Amino acid sequence: KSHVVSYRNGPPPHSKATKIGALTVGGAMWWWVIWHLWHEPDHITGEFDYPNSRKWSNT
Amino acid sequence: PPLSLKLINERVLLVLKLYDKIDPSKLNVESHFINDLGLDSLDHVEVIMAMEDEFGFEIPDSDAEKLLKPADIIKYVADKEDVYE
Amino acid sequence: YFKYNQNDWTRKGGWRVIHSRKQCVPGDEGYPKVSDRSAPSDYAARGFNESPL
Amino acid sequence: GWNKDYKPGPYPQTEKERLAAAKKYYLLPEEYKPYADDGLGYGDYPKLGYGLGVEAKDSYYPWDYPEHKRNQHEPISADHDLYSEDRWSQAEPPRYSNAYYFACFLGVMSGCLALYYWLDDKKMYRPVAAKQYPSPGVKHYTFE
Amino acid sequence: EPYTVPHASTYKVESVPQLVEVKEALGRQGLKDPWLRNEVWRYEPKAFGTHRSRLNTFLFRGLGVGFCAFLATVAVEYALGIGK
Amino acid sequence: EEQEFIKRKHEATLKLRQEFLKQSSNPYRHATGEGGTVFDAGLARFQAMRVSNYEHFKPTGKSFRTGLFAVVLPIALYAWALKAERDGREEKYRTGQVAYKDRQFKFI
Amino acid sequence: MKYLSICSISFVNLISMSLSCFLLSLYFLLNDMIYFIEWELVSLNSMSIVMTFLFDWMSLLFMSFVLMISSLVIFYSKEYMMNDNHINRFIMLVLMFVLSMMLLIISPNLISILLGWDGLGLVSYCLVIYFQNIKSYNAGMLTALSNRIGDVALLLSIAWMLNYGSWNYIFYLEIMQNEFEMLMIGSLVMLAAMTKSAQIPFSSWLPAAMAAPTPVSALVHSSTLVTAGVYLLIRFNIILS
Amino acid sequence: AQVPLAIVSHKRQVCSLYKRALRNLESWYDRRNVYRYRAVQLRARFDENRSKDLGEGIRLLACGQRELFETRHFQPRNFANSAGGCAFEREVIPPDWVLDYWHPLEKAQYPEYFAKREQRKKEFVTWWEKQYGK
Amino acid sequence: FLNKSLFMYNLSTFLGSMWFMPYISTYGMIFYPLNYGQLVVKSFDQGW
Amino acid sequence: MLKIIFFLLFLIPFCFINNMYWMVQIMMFFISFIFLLMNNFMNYWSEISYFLGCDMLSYGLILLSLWICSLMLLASEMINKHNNYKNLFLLNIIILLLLLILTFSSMSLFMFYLFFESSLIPTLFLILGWGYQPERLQAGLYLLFYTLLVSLPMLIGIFYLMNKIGSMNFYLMNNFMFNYDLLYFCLLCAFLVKMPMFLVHLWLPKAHVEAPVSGSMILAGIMLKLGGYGMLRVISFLQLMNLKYSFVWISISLVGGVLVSLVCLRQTDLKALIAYSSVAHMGIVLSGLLTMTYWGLCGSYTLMIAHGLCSSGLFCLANVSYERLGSRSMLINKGLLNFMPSMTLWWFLLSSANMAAPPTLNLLGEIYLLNSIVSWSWISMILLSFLSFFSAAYTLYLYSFSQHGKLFSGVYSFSSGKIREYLLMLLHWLPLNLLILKSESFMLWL
Amino acid sequence: SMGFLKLAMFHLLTHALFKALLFMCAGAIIHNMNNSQDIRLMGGLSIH
Amino acid sequence: FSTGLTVSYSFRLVYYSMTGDLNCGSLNMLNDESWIMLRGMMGLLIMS
Amino acid sequence: GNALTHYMKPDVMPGPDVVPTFDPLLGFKSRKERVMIATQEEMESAKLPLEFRDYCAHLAIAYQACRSDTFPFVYKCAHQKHEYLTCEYEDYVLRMKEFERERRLLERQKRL
Amino acid sequence: PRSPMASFAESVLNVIDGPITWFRESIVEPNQQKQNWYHQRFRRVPTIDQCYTDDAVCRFEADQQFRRDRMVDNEIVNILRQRFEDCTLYEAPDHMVKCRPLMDQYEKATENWFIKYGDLGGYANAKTAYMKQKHRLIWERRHGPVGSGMK
Amino acid sequence: GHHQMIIKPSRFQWDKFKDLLHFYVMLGVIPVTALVLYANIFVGPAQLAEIPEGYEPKHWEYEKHPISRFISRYILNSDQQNYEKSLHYLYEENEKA
Repeated sequence: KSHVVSYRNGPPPHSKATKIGALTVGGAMWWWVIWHLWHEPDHITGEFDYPNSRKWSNT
Repeated sequence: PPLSLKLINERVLLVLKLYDKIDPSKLNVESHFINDLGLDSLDHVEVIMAMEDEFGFEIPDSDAEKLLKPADIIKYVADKEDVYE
Repeated sequence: YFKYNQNDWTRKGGWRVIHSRKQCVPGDEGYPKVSDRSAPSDYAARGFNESPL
Repeated sequence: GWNKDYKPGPYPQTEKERLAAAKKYYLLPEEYKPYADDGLGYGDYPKLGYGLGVEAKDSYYPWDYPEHKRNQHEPISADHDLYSEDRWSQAEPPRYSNAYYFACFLGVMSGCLALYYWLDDKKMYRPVAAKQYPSPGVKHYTFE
Repeated sequence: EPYTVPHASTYKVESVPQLVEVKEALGRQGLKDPWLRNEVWRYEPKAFGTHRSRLNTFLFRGLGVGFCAFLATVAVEYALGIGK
Repeated sequence: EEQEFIKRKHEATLKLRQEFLKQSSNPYRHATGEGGTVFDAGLARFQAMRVSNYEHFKPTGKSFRTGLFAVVLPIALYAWALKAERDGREEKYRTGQVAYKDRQFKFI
Repeated sequence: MKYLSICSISFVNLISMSLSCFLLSLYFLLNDMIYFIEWELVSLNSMSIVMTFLFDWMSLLFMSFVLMISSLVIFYSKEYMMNDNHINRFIMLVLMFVLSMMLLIISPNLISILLGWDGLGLVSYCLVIYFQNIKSYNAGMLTALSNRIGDVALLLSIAWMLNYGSWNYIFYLEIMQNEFEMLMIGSLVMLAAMTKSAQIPFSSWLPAAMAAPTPVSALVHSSTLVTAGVYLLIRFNIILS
Repeated sequence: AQVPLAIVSHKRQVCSLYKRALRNLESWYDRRNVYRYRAVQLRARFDENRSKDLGEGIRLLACGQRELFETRHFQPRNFANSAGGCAFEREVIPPDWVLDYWHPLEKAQYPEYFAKREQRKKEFVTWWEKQYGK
Repeated sequence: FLNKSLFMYNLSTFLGSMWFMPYISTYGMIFYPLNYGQLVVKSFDQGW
Repeated sequence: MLKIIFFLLFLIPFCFINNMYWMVQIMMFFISFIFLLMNNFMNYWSEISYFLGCDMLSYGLILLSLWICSLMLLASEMINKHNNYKNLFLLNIIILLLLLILTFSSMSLFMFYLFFESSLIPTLFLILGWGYQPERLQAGLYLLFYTLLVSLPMLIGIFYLMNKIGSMNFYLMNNFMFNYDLLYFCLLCAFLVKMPMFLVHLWLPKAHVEAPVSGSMILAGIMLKLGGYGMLRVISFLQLMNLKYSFVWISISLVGGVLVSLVCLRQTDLKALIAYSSVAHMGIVLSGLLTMTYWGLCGSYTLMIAHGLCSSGLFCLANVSYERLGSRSMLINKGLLNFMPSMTLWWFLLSSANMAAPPTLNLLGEIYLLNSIVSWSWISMILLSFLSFFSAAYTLYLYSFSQHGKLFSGVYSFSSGKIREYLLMLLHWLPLNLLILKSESFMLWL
Repeated sequence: SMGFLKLAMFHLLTHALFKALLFMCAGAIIHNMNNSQDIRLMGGLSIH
Repeated sequence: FSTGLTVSYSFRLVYYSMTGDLNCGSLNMLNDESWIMLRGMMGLLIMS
Repeated sequence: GNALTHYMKPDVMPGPDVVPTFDPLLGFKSRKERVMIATQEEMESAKLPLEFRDYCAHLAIAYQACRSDTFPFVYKCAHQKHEYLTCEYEDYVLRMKEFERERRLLERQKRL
Repeated sequence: PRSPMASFAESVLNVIDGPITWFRESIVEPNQQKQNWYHQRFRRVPTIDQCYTDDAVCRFEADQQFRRDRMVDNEIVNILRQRFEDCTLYEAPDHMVKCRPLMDQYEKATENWFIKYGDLGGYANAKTAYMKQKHRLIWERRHGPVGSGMK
Repeated sequence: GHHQMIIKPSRFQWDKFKDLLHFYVMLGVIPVTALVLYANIFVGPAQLAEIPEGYEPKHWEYEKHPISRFISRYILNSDQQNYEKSLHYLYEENEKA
């Protein structure tokens, strides 16, 4: 099935390259998330202010 | 990976040494449940139930009654998994 | 086969084709473009508006 | 033999025929129980099975033909299909009764449906004005 | 040989992570637990660490790289000429 | 436990288990390679009853009511509904109520 | 399929095809074109039975993503089926899904849809019944019958769609909205979309999408029967709203 | 080989009841720390009434069975690689005579296997002759 | 602690069984047509 | 058409000459190829020989008859294995072939009826001379006497038509119209038995079950279609009387359709499933036909043709099992995917065509017929939906249970798939895909 | 049902993409367990 | 209401199978190296 | 500022998508008229769908030029989007102000 | 060529059009013989009205004329449909621009086509069609416009 | 590599079947492909046009394509042939009746 099958133990400590693969996979997600966040943080907010019906004086 | 007959033996031995309510020293590998282990009416199926969880399959309800020894358990696991060889 | 043997007004039961017109863009040749399908004869031409007789 | 050779006999009407038929089908004298033979019956054919389901039968028993959980010579039920695991049958008693399953479904459906239509009568919205369209003769007034 | 098995001398029901506590919260009932020795290799230190630590490991796997690479990109858009 | 009902079945019914094995493992008729299957009474019984039960059918109240409500009333009611609706629709048509504009299925 | 893994064989042509489709989708978007190529079969009583393929940015993009995911799914299967018999059987079935999906998506005519629709069901049963465990029997057989109910609704819908002189729906919806016939033509289309889209009370078979190999589960949920079901509806906007 | 009788003793009707109960704990409680607690709490419930009259045992089944049936997890922990599993019985293999009907060129890929296959076949014939003296 | 599943066993069972649709679409509709067919052949196809 | 007729007569001697099973086979396919080449017809009668014509309606029917009649010899070879009077078999087939050609080309009603009912004999030879079940006797009694008991009475209607008309060419009847209310039933019902109708389906399952691969293929492949072909030619002048009394026939067909499909679900025999299935499809054909609308009729012609093809192929499948595992039962036959997986492909395909999966000339039918019926009466839809639904339902069951479950324990070694059967299955299906390209010849005949 | 096609198709493909990826994730996990498919059986896989 | 549920059962699964205790047997059947089962995932992952 | 009060006073709350009904009152807002920029002929060739073929279309065709110009990287075409949605946003302000204007003009005569 | 990919799509359009049009000019024009194929002109026939009570050949001639005329008028409905089809495809906003001005031709065509041929079903020959017109003329004269019931 | 056999039925007959199919079909296709390529490229399509008032096409004039030209003139009886066929035959039958 799989070439690594331990017994009553954690995973057989795998190579750094595979560790590097995972960390970068999560890192790319984060990089882009903050990338968008700073580039357009206003989007989560309504892009336009919300004026008030009462505040609108009767001309 | 395949399964090794000696390791099946040591593994049932490991859980048996692990099981408290059995005679702690785990007397002769062929310890009958009602003789020296003293395993009661209900203690017997507690043995089978742990063996189940350990070996990844249910034992049949009556066929547990066929299992009357740790030698039987190895013998039942062996018949399942082609361990004779 | 789509350039020379389309399903025209002569042969029928082949792949008859039909399309919509491109999207103009401000600054384009003939930007304010007029409808080309002048008359209903234009619709369903199938090569018959270009008949030999 | 052929089918006409194997055709089941008429319903047994005295105890000796019951003994014979049970042997004809390899059944024990009490195991054999012919259908009611009331006007749409097979007659001497035994009435077996008809339980909750075939898969209710033993999972691990030594079966000659596991396919249908069947040993060798044994009278196949007249309704083997309609009770086979591939057809209407289960392994364990149901939790509730038929009305429960249908009621729990449909009662909820009717109520939620009707309560929706009541609320469609009051369809909320954002208080905004009607969408303006340029057109001949239309002269909406700018706030100016 | 596929793998290896220890002797089970190591498997002590005295596993520290609140298996003794449930032993106590049983002790008020005071019945027993004969199989509990199995859960020793189960909840063992440095196998999986703390659940909160595991969540830290998971929910934040590359945030540091993300922020660093983020700051580099910030410097690029600041000095490369994009400006604001 | 009936005092050995399970047992009494047990003796004979476990004999033919071995004969099934003998048949299945039979090197000789498997060597003939002509196909076919070890005979099975339940199968033979089942086919014969499946093909023939009219000789058992007694035309009584049960069977009559069963068949009547099985197809007959279905056939009669459905046919009557079809004829009735068509009679109405065609009646409108031959009266000319609906002109050659409203009507549907102009092309079958 | 004699010297190289079938996974390689299909994978490469799949990635090649859909990138071409993707780029053509852009062309359609920058020009906003809609082609409606048509090849007629027969015509009686003034009706024209026609195999039609409509090409628009929507369909092209849709089949594009469907088919990169197809390529990546089969590549994953290259290992998940590492030790299985009938791998080749499994893979050609996957292609039949993809081909049947192409036709169903592009179909702008009710008849062309019907080709792909039961075609999806036709292979849907195959790759659900792939294993030989009784659950797969039950699971696939339920799904196939659920889908068949949908196909029947389309098949009935053909009957009333005859009224408006063709089966090219996207050119009659607007002009004849309110009519009773178009009303119910949407109704039958509505029902068929429910069945493939596993809408309640028909949401009883997507749970039975689980007996198939998780590659199949991926390509049955990613963009498959259910998605094509709603994709029939997006093609039919007018009457629904 | 022996196929067992179906007779059952009240001990078994009560112990296999304990077995199903342990299962029903699993399907309703998962965390092994939580489990062993409640499983041993279950044991006390099977221990406080250890030895009672037969009649009370019958009423004890009259309650015990209902508890399982009325408290059965709607999704029992059906076992992975056993009967009823989520992927068990995935494929089947046909009887060996299918290998017997390979085309001679098809036979020509594993001669060593087929040679030994031929030998074992005759030795099986001897074995079956023994099986009941033919 | 208290397991809310057992707190609302019936509702959870309903909620957990997908509103009992699988029973509806499997047990609640196949019993009759199959009996209907065998009923019918015993009445007309082969009887009356 | 005398070209074909004389070809068949000069093929007859080969039956006597020894070892001509395969030479005859190639010739029958070759003449089918020749008859393919001869194709220019319109609605009018064409190729008017002494009394033989040909037309859209007759041209395709003849091609199917020549097609299927050649495929017999591929299907049946156990006759050669057994040396079970191969000469009588070949002679019986050719005699049947000639009768079909003359039936479908008889421009006179009486000539048509004459060959139509002359075919009673050679088919009966085919079942009886090579049957297997002991039921073969009573089955032959059912087949022959259900037919003759109504097929004879139209003989009066034919002569009555002569007296009031003066001839029996088809165009001549069309000019007139009769409404005496017995002429209608006497002709209609007489054809309905051979159609067959659900209420007189009774014989047909028996005939198929206890008949060889060949006879069953003939029975379901032409005989039912031949009844329908007569209907198409004859209802031209039964219109008014038909209109008054038509709801009964359409009702029983549609009602019987869902019923017989439920019989299929509960049935437990490969030939029984297909036999009942073939009755179901011919139920819908009878419905669209009796609608008499253009869509119904032009579609009926198509569905008869496609149904004949699919029914044949499914019978070859049933023969395959019957010839390996030696038992027709659902129970014995199972899991064949493990023993003939490349064959199970063909099992699926032929099943597919029978449930109207495209590209399939069958499917092309139901669009036409369903449009006709729906237009004729909206009420039909409530049963049309279920009719098709259960149609596909049993076909699913047939395909799955036969090919899917775990194998049967007691099964004695049987040879594997072979070129004859493989080529046989392609030949029945592949034309069933071919025709859609040029349905216009198989789609337009009115 | 409201009648907004663009968001439907936009979300349709979006829905399609990552869920396929999730199906891939599950497939990786399921094989890497002994052919079992229960969330209860699984636990911390991040370390592995 | 369903949107909260989407996050709900999502995180519900997250804790059980993936940050909770490893409700497994004795065999540690877990592997991670397999590149193909990843590399097929990666392209979609990037696009997602 | 919600919609539930409609069910209590189905009169007082104007309703959805409602046209003005007191615009003759010019003593308040709405004394000037609309303004048309993008001619319907150019709009026709613009292929702008009718659902949007409204007063905010001049910028719409402007954007189409932006996107048809530098299509491969639409992200560059940002400011054209920024302005267009703003021009729409101002229309939305008018939409609200129309709603409350007809609300105002309703209220001053309600009890009278 | 403002847009980049459109300035590239043209490049593949030059790629695709290149060899084909070269092939057309290279291995067709130097290898084509000139031949002509015309189009039928079937003479009119004495229709059913003209022919006698029992003139089977004449009646057969009339029906064939009726069938061919049916097949054409059968068609003219289709072409008008195809024509309307193009218009609805013309432009996304352009539906009401020319739907009614163009469709109504198709509408009239259908109703006229129905009146002449519709409601007869298959097997319908010139006789049943012709007399149906006679019946309709009688109805129009007696009971007034069809679509009013009777008086 | 570490191959552990699998019980599999024979694939030979099925594989041979495909091979015969591919073989014979290409056999028939090749001359067919040659013939169609020849006519269309050596001759190609006759062009539609008007009637020369003094002319009268023979029935083979009315098909555009050459392979149709060959088929219709040589192999299929003219429509006008199969027209008079009926007119003759219906004349006798009406008279006889």
